[PDB]
Amino acid sequence: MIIPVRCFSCGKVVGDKWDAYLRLLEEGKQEGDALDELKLKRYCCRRMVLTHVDLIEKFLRYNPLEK
Amino acid sequence: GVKYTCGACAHNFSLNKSDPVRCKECGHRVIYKARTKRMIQFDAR
Amino acid sequence: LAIENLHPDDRLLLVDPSPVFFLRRPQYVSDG
Amino acid sequence: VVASKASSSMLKIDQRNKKLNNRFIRKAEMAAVEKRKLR
Amino acid sequence: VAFPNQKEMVRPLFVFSDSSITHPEFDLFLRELDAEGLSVMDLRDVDYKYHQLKEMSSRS
Amino acid sequence: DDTITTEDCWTVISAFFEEKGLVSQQLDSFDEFMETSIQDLV
Amino acid sequence: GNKVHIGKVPIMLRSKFCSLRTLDEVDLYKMKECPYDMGGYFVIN
Ligand SMILES: [Zn+2]
Ligand SMILES: [Zn+2]
Repeated sequence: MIIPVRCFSCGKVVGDKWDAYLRLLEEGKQEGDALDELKLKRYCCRRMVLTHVDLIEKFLRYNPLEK
Repeated sequence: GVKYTCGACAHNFSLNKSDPVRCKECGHRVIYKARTKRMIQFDAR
Repeated sequence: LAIENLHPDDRLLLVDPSPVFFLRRPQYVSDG
Repeated sequence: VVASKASSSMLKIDQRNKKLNNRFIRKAEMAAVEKRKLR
Repeated sequence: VAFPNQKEMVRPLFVFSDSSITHPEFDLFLRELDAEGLSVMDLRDVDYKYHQLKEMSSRS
Repeated sequence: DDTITTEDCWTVISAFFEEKGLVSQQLDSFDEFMETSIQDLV
Repeated sequence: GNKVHIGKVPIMLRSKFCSLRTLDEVDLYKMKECPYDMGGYFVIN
């Protein structure tokens, strides 16, 4: 739904690296190189950013219920 | 006495248990109650 | 220019101190 | 629509990745099939 | 609407202010009415207006 | 010409799913029922 | 003798006679419909 704050397995904070990851991918870097540049060594952390699906961008497209 | 919110235009209003269930300005048939004024607390766990 | 435009002999100088068909690059929109 | 910046970036990444996959996977398959043929 | 001293005016609704009428404002309105030679609404008519507004606001 | 690989087969399958969809049979059957079947039943 | 009303036939969603066949992508969100919904079912009661 939205990038988790901590890695499930170990507990490293990965919630502050989603925007940087997208910026790096925008510049043409490969996914492995982008994850390496963010200093994500353990594959337990790498799966958190690699396999995250961002669904909040789909929930936000609905008109807000209040105003 | 109790607030309500329209389901389309999100317009706040109130009803007196005798008005027809309808938004006053767009005539929508579906309305929602507003959130309670009580305190809501969560354990952050 | 890129790695392809490099001379083959100079490419041979790039030695690690090939793609495989079953490692896709991840996507987000898929298709259909 | 006025799409958000993150969605536009994701769309660009998806287009690039689709092109790169369509090239590299096809090249690898062509490389493998000829080797399997000559064996 | 119309000021007593001034003439008739057609105005939109938002021109009026939610703030209450002050003592000098009502005094000036009374002085303008006296200058024109007009009177104030009767207390019976004031009650009739109040009942009309209460009926209209609480109507279903 | 040139040989056909697996990726070309997946391109063709992608075209199939782009046109048809996954529930095309339900919608096609209902459209046939509404367009012509009711009139013939009458 | 003219158009006499004989009944009401339920409409399969996303079919040719559904209101969602048109409306593109943007209006599908304003109607609170998921663009991933595929149709093919009826809505009875
Ligand atoms: Zn970890
Ligand atoms: Zn409304």
